[PDB]
Amino acid sequence: MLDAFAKVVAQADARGEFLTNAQFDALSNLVKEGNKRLDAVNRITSNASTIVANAARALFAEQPQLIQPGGNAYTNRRMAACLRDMEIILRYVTYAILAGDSSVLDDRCLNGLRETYQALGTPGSSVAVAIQKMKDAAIAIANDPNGITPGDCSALMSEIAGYFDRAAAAVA
Amino acid sequence: MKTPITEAIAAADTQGRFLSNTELQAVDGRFKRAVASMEAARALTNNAQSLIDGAAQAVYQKFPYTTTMQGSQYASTPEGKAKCARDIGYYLRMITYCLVAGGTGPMDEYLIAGLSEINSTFDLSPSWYIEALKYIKANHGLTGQAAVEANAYIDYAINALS
Ligand SMILES: *[C@@H](C)[C@H]1/C(=C/c2[nH]c(/C=C3N=C(/C=C4\NC(=O)C(CC)=C4C)C(C)=C\3CCC(=O)O)c(CCC(=O)O)c2C)NC(=O)[C@@H]1C
Ligand SMILES: *[C@H](C)[C@H]1/C(=C/c2[nH]c(/C=C3N=C(/C=C4\NC(=O)C(CC)=C4C)C(C)=C\3CCC(=O)O)c(CCC(=O)O)c2C)NC(=O)[C@@H]1C
Ligand SMILES: *[C@H](C)[C@H]1/C(=C/c2[nH]c(/C=C3N=C(/C=C4\NC(=O)C(CC)=C4C)C(C)=C\3CCC(=O)O)c(CCC(=O)O)c2C)NC(=O)[C@@H]1C
Repeated sequence: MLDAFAKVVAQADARGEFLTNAQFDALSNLVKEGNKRLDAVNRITSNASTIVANAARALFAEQPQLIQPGGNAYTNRRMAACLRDMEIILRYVTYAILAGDSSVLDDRCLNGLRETYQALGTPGSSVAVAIQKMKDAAIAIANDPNGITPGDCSALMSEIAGYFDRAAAAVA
Repeated sequence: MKTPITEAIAAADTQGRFLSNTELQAVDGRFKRAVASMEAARALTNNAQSLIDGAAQAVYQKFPYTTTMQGSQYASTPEGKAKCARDIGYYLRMITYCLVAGGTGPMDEYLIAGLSEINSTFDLSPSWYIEALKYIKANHGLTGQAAVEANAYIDYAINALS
């Protein structure tokens, strides 16, 4: 996989060149903003269970057909599989946040997910709804001004939202 | 690519778990050390040409036969001299990538993998590259932790050739 740093290095190698001052400055900036990134990952991870469970409950309340006999999340086996997926998606999203690059998410999680749900008969559109729910909750927790040194993490929240949307698009 | 960050998430992924404080501290260590690593990377890049030129001559001085011996694997022709300067530049570029990434990943993937096969097939002597790397280490001009960073990756290359 790749993180924000390896990404720049790979692009440079393909061109056979050393990094420019602008590139060094860009990566230097990322390091300067590192604390915020760590806080976001810690905060989302520390509330992973609630984020998944709250989103799941909301999903089933809004889309009751999923939990009616015959529904795709009916039976404990399928419900467990569904909850597992939400946790898995949230897990890879947080990996992407730490890396500052979506590569790990695209490669080890989203790749072929579309096709998987299609073969199983799982409604990807509903999965996307679940992902969107975790996104809103994850960002609310990560960007909670309470209990942390005040500062602006808007760009970071924008980046985080991008990964969630990326996952939502890959399955919807 | 091997970096403290991809390594941290690779560990959590293989364990099928969310990142823990254990991995977060690792990444912070990398973020803090980045200050010295970036300083080293910028310096080596800034002085890349002189380091490459000086390293090439160091090899030719240590191994005079490489400037006169007949054969495409030697630097006894303009093409061979160019191939050599090219290679030395590749090594230096790789060390800067390692410093930028905070790990050996860049060098491991683009240069070390297949290195032994290459040197054997084209009759290139590891000792030549070791001498060039020793020159870079002795003359990069860095001090303090920036020098510690540069030397760690230079020595990693030397070890890969030994
Ligand atoms: C955006 C998410 C919110 C926000 C964040 C914010 N955090 C800091 C600074 C620090 N964050 C940490 C956190 C960690 N360091 C680690 O090594 C680890 C892993 C084990 C974590 C979780 C630390 C130590 C600091 C510095 C000390 C301090 O507490 O101040 C900042 C300041 C900036 C920086 O980049 O260093 C900010 C702005 N602030 C908000 O208002 C959002 C809700
Ligand atoms: C919940 C949001 C929705 C839902 C989900 C649901 N998913 C499955 C089954 C599978 N999910 C995956 C996905 C992954 N496996 C991986 O290893 C990874 C990367 C780490 C991913 C993203 C796979 C492979 C399966 C099939 C294999 C298995 O279940 O072990 C199910 C099970 C369906 C069935 O048994 O027929 C369900 C129910 N279902 C919903 O209704 C929601 C919209
Ligand atoms: C320089 C220290 C000495 C030397 C060098 C010399 N090298 C070659 C040819 C090759 N060098 C490489 C090395 C790399 N290729 C890579 O992709 C990478 C990593 C990014 C490295 C380090 C390779 C693969 C070759 C062979 C293929 C090619 O020509 O590119 C030559 C040419 C040999 C020939 O037979 O034509 C030479 C002369 N020669 C010396 O005398 C120095 C002591």
